[PDB]
Amino acid sequence: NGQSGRMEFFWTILKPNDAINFESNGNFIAPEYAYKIVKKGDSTIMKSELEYGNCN
Amino acid sequence: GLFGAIAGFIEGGWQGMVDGWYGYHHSNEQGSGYAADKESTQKAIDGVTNKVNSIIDKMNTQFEAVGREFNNLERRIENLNKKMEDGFLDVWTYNAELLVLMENERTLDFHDSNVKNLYDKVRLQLRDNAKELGNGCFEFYHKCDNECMESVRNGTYDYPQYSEEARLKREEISSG
Ligand SMILES: *[C@@H]1O[C@H](CO)[C@@H](O[C@@H]2O[C@H](CO)[C@@H](O)[C@H](O)[C@H]2NC(C)=O)[C@H](O)[C@H]1NC(C)=O
Ligand SMILES: *[C@@H]1O[C@H](CO)[C@@H](O)[C@H](O)[C@H]1NC(C)=O
Repeated sequence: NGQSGRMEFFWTILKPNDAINFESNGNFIAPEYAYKIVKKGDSTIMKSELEYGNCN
Repeated sequence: GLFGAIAGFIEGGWQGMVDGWYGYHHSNEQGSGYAADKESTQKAIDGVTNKVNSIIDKMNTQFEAVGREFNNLERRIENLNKKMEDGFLDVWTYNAELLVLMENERTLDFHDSNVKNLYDKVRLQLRDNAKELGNGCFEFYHKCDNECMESVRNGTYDYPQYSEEARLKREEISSG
């Protein structure tokens, strides 16, 4: 995509009442938004080329 | 079939017998007609109903494949996952196809058994009060009106009641 540089991303799950501490003097791609997990349940990632069918 | 009745000594089935799987056709002075054997019919329906349920119940907990993803340097575990999922799907495909062929064999012989046992139920009530014709039919040596026919069909045929009439007729025939 035009670039020889690379960005490498990392993730963690931060439990309630824990804290995350970042320190850096360069090259830091910092969080702005994170994702609060508000509903857990059965799901799956389904591999398909189809798109929505407006049905149930 | 294993029991020798259906497409055996009884040459074919009756399109006219609509209200049972097994039953009777009679002919006497009063007329002729079909009648189901409802007891053997119901027993067989109950058995087949249970069979279908049994087959489905036992397959109720079988293997469910789940998507799992692996990167380009996890090919060994990707392959193990694929073999594992395919392996169970082959086991369960075999179990279903085989169970269906085995039970189908047993269901068709079960019907043959039921027809044979119905024929014998009549044969052993009539004894020598009737002639076995060899084709699934009996020819009575005594007159057998509708109530008498119904006693045969419901297992209450009264052999002693007719034994003298039949003896006289058997002797007339045997004397020529
Ligand atoms: C994240 O914040 C909470 C404060 O809201 C911290 O939990 C408190 O810890 C203090 C001790 O310094 C207690 O007096 C409070 O009772 C605690 N509150 C709760 C809700 O537990 C917590 O320690 C912080 N996490 C970290 C790792 O710093
Ligand atoms: C069987 O048939 C005869 C008809 O002759 C009848 O009298 C009797 O009630 C029947 N019995 C049963 C048990 O259904």
